[PDB]
Amino acid sequence: INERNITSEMRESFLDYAMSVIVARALPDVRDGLKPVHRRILYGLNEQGMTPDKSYKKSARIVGDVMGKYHPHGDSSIYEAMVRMAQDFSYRYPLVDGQGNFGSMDGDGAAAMRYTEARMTKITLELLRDINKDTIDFIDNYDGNEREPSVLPARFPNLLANGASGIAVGMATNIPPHNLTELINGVLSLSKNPDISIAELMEDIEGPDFPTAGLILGKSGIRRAYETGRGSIQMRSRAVIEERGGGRQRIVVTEIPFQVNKARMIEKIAELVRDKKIDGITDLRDETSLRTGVRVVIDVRKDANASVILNNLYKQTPLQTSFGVNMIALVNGRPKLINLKEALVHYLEHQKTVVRRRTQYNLRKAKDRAHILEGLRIALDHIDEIISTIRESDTDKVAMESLQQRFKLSEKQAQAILDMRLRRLTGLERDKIEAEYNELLNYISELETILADEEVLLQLVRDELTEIRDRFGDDRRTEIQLG
Amino acid sequence: NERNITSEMRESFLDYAMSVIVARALPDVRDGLKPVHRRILYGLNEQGMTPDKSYKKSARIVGDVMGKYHPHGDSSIYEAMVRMAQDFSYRYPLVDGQGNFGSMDGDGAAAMRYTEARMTKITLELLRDINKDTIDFIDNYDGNEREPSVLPARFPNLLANGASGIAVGMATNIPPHNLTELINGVLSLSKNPDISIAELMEDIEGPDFPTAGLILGKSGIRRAYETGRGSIQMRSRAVIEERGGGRQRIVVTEIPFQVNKARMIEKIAELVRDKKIDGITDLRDETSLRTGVRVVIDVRKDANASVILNNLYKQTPLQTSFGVNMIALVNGRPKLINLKEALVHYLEHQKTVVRRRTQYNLRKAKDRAHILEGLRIALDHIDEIISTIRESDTDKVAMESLQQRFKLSEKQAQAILDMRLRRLTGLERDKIEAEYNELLNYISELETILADEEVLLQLVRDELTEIRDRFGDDRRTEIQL
Amino acid sequence: KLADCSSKSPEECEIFLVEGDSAGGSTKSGRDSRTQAILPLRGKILNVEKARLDRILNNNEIRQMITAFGTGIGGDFDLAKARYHKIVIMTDADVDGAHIRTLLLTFFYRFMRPLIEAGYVYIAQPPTGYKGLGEMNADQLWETTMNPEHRALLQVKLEDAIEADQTFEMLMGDVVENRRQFIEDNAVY
Amino acid sequence: KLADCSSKSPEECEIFLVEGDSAGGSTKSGRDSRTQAILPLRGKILNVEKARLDRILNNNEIRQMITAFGTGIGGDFDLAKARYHKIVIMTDADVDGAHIRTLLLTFFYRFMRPLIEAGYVYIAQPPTGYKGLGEMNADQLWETTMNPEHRALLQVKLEDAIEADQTFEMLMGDVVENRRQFIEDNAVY
DNA sequence: AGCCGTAGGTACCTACGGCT
DNA sequence: AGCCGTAGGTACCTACGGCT
Ligand SMILES: NC[C@H](Oc1noc2ccc(-c3ccccc3Cl)cc12)c1ccccc1
Ligand SMILES: [Cl-]
Ligand SMILES: [Mn+2]
Ligand SMILES: [Mn+2]
Repeated sequence: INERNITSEMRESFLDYAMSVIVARALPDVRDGLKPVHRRILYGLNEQGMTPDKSYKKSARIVGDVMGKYHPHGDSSIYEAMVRMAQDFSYRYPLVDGQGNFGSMDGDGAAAMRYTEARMTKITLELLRDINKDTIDFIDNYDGNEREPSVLPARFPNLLANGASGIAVGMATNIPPHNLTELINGVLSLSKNPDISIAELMEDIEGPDFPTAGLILGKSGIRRAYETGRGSIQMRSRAVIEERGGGRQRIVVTEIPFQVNKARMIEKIAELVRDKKIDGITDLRDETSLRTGVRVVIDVRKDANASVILNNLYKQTPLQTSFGVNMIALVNGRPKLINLKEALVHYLEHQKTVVRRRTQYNLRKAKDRAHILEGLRIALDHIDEIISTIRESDTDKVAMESLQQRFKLSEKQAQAILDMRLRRLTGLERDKIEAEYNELLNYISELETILADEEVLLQLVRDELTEIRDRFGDDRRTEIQLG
Repeated sequence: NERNITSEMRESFLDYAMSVIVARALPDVRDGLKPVHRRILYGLNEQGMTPDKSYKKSARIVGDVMGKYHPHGDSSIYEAMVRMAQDFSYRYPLVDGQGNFGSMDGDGAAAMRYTEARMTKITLELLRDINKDTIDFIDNYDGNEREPSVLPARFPNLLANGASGIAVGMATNIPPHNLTELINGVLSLSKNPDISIAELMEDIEGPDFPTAGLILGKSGIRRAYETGRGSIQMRSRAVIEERGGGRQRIVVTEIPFQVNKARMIEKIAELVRDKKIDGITDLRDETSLRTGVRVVIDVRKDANASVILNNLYKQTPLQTSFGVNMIALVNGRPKLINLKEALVHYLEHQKTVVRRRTQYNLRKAKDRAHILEGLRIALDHIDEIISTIRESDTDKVAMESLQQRFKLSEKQAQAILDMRLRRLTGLERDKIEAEYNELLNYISELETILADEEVLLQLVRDELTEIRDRFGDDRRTEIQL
Repeated sequence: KLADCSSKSPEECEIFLVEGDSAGGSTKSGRDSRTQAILPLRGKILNVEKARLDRILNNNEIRQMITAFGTGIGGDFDLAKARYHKIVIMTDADVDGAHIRTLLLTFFYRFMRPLIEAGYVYIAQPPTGYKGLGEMNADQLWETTMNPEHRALLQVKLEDAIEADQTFEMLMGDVVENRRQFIEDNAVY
Repeated sequence: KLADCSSKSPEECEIFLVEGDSAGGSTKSGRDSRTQAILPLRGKILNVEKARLDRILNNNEIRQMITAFGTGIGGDFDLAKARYHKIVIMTDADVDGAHIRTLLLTFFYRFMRPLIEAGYVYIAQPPTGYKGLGEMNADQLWETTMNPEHRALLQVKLEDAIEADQTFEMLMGDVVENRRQFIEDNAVY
């Protein structure tokens, strides 16, 4: 037992590492669109009551809390993950609301974690909604001292909405973000027809929708990626040609491809010009400002053909760039290449499970409460005898037993009565009990209706999705040109 | 607008300088702490990071402190916290560390991500009674929190752990001392306001470094305690011993305070290499956790080992001085203080702490007695109580009727309305009565204390003596005549 | 590690010396990149009243400012080579931002005195309170501190130059006792 | 970065390669400095099965191990010049410690194969309950992992060298598909 | 000289896969 | 190429006073 064969060691050690990176680091879960680190951050913000109504917390406190309770890795891993969730040029639907320098398109990092502050965005409440109603399974944290969610309720389709990118071991994932109104329309369409095809779903979901806008060239790359989960999609900057006077022209770029560093793209153009690999450029300036948005200007030599220069720039610089779609996510605790319809089907299955479990928990909680009110009413109807029983009893134990035998109360009912405070004996309280009881019986019935009919439950899912669509859905930003 | 450059320099510099003196670099004479240390310990308290509870991740502790109390870089905070855990830096360590917290070789601690910390047992004594109105709270930097202006400091931590700080226009350098000696000194002063420095030194013989070693002579100590300034000569503990074949070696087992061991060895090695010292054939650090500090210097056969050793004292940190410069905040203002002054301000603080604790405890006992007198009334007239509550439509009406019908205060009425039915069992009834009876005796004891200055001062003595008996230990540094 | 502006006309250009790499980032987003340059400093910079000339001229921070200003130093100083007509010191509104500001003024006074005399040296005024530059948003740094329409600058005026020498020597020089006496006299603890 | 031992007798000397600068400091206090040397590694080290010799030999970590071992590499390897007759791999008991261990063994396999064949290469076994090396006390690291009286080292034995080549090439080489197929096949495990 | 201890600090090796 | 994003990362500038 003190000797180890090198082949065995390599095989065991490697496979421990590889499997861990696939299931527990680099790939998102198809159900909520999250990687372990992101899930721990959001759950931490939840568990710290860092909601949108409450004010910002110091990043270092947020991060320290997360690394200690849920994420036993370096803080920079955590803080960088949290930063990207706050950037409107990385996240189509930002999950974190930042206070401070949270970075720019130039690949300027955020301010250090001691400078910055953060909370949930409003949409993030939708990812966490119902987490405390037995909707999702909790698990032990890394050290056994805490509980952490294995998946979030994810009341909107966050995998496709914000997209994912991860290098794992043995594969990677690259899923572009999408428009929320489109996604939800597609889930609705699918819910009404299990046999919907990719072509029909694409009547709702036309293509990715980058936070950074821009153009996509043609539907062919989109189509292949949604049918097979793999595809190349050509993203192009929004550029125009315009006059600058004395009969000279310039190209003006105001939107650039997703995940392209603006500063570095400019450098590449500058280098092309310097090394004479492009003809006709006289000047290159970044006129971007917080006031006017992205504005890059490329001056053209008098009488040069600006359209030819621009075509060259797309060919020779990140001004046009591809997004290689490779939709690998979490399907039952494993990395799986999935097409568009599969991603939506796993999402809708998760929603059905969430809403069913929510309904069941609410039903249990309502019946337990009814049960307590049935005892409280008995107690108030016999209050003198109740008090006298308690006064004659030496101990809690004795009082519990007497109350249970004399008035047919359960253990829980007896406990509730012994816990009653004296102010609950005022005159309106008897009627308050009766009020609450009558609504609760009504509520119980409504819940039971839902658990009885698959169709009623499914409509409830549709209704909640539609409400989310109306509150948060927005306009498409990326233009897909039939080029 | 226009700003004169002389005015700006004058105002801006004085803003900075003042801040560094009163709010960064100098300890408070009352609890021995600089802002950063105070905030760390207070944070550990506020997180219930006590000795009985298991350690917390350093980064959580530090992130908490930086956010609530200390708006500075976390390396400032973490490094300060690290030192408080090192038994070669703190005569009485304030932090109990889990993980690599550094060594005498000037190895840093492990990163904040890896390490964990709580209070030591003695730190409980610095914090004890902080939540009984003993010390003044103030608003934190941003107005969102409360922080202590000073800690209760139930032992004399300034002199016990000492301090060093570079400020602006002044610095401070106070060596650590032995706790048993200090507390005996405070006790002697409490019995005689007019005690001299010479008499105090019958209790307090001199500094007592965590790292032991020797001090040469009483005369630097004497000057420092009388004036607050003085130079003190420190030496390593070294002996000459045979290694056989008629050869000898020097063995060092204790080195001067704040000397980096690895660095001192390199200095010796360099002296040997550059031929500035004669007779050394070998130099090894045989230090271990198991055998403690052990540095061996082999001597060339027939060379005089005593002469070599005397040379090493002349040419290496093997002998080192501690320049005493006792500057602390007294009343928020910086001040060079002698030993008696340091102890006088500490004893004043203790009297104030114990008096305020006694007054708080008294108010809290009387409030609680008053509530129990209402519960007793309610139990004595329970049927009527229930009748009055049932006749009332609302909480407000019940409150009013209970107050008018049983001559109860608002607080008493609220407490009765809050009482649960399980409080009417026999065992619960007896508890209320027994708590009242204990509380009346407690109140009486408290009143005795606030009535007699001598009794209160004796209480301070008694508590100090308890701390002396629990935490006092042996002198480590030898003062040679 | 300078982020320069577009315009080459020193007369309409401003360079902001910002405390801290973190505040640095924010100010580059917020600024007008046409007329506003940003030079971030790590933290405390050399005290030139206490250093040797060799050390001063070898110091990275100092070298970067000299290059950025383009005027040369000491004897070789030429006001007409100045690359910006506004050098704006922008530090945290706290006691360490104060210190950094004294360090910078000492540098200008001892090595580029005419820049002060010419009225090219300014102090920005970020919002006062607990929040430092590193914690502020890019747009808010623009609105309050960098925007010509709303910002409040202080121009640095030299008045009595004998008084300035004695002041710089007392506060920043190597004689600790004169510094300590100034603190005690003007302290208001 | 090497903390070497006293004895120059390679037969009784051991060098520990410890994951992390933090864990490295701990093991220097805890060790027996007569017979035990310590060499800390920043983190993930170069994968030599994927990198070319120029990059390998320019890598600081690799250079330090080569110098420390004293045996030279590849063709020029001399077992007799080994400075330690125990090279012990000491990583965290977690998935990243596992990976570091694979990176190390790949390096020894491809550049110092005879060191394995001679039985000089071992794997330390720190306490497996969730904690990394950076969180242990010096005495703890000593008692469990470094003390010859109580420690359980595994000697790394090479058995079938054809099978070892294929293993190193499949897990650590450039061809992803072979790696992916291995993970899929053994994932149940 | 250059250390000491609280402050304003910092830049950059590695694995991993896909790009096609 | 080298970059995408989570992982195992880290050196070394300065101020300030008093001692050597
Ligand atoms: N779906 C076919 C194939 O699955 C796997 N490829 O590599 C794997 C590595 C591991 C596991 C696994 C098995 C069980 C437990 C934990 C793990 Cl992570 C499954 C796969 C695939 C092909 C292409 C892309 C993605 C996936
Ligand atoms: Cl002798
Ligand atoms: Mn600041
Ligand atoms: Mn680890």
